[PDB]
Amino acid sequence: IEKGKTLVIVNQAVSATDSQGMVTVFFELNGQPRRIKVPDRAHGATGAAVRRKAEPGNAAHVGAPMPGVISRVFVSSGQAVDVLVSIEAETAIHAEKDGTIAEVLVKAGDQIDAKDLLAVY
Amino acid sequence: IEKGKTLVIVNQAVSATDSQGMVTVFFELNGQPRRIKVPDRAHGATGAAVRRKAEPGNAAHVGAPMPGVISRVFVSSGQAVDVLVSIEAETAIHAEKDGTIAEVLVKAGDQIDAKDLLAVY
Amino acid sequence: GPISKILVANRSEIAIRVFRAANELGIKTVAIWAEEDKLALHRFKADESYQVGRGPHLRDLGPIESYLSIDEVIRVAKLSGADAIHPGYGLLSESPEFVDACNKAGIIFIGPKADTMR
Ligand SMILES: [Cl-]
Repeated sequence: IEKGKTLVIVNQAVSATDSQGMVTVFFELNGQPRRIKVPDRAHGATGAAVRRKAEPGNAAHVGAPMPGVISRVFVSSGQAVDVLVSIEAETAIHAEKDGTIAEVLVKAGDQIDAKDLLAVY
Repeated sequence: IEKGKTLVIVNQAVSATDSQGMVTVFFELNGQPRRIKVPDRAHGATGAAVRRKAEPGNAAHVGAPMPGVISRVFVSSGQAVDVLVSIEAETAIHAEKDGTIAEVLVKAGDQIDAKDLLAVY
Repeated sequence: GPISKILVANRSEIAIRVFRAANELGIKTVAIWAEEDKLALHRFKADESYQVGRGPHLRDLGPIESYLSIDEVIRVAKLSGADAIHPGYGLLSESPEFVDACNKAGIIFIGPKADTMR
């Protein structure tokens, strides 16, 4: 990348396309694992990164505390401070505030990771 | 399907997902081959059938006379009655009328089939 | 009442030949098929078709044996409501026993009488 800064890069593994149309390339970079996702444009996945993505800031956003698959959705338009979804790994994700939920990005028997956006007030 | 109308169906082969996000299942139905395409929703291809599709009627539409891969695009906004694209299998597809082309659905080193919509006046 | 639904107690080109004549006359057709003939085109050329020779109502009869079963043929004629049977050629077409079974079921045998055959 510059004089005296030589990177060693190895292609360790390439995943199957996932449910979001993304392929993970498992690299080793300077001896350390790095996973990089790109759209599988070759198989028609232009338009893809798919799942948002909670902002740690807002209140507003219901972000997954943990990775898993959603086992039940209990909501789609507004109440309390109540189980919204459950995630199997079952937990049991509760509404933190009073409100009307205006979006449910799941879904599911969907796989999710911590920080994925589950629902929006 | 009804009394006395018994279909014999065999799953012969299932293709890889193609560039349009579609999987072809090659069936034998009553002894005859039938290819059926469905979106690969499992790998993120909800929103898919992709390529239009010329209407044999209109004038208006530039439909592929033959299957192949496009080798060159010569246009993107209007003239004459002129080579618009070529297809390798090179042909050499000419504008049938005077006009301004208002869309080029290719593209390419893209694979296409006869009747695929290439461009719109 | 004139013949309105014919079962062809046969297969392959002769069954098709008879379906064509019957359809041209405005008569309904019924095909039979052994399991081995599950893909045979004659069965898709009739208005309806029914398997012979296999099932809970039996052993499995052989490929040609299924077509020689007077009992199976009569079973499908009754099931489909066929009022006549064309035996084509070969198979049961010169069996007086078969003509007799047709007579007993009230189904017209398309060909000479049993006594004529004997
Ligand atoms: Cl046999």
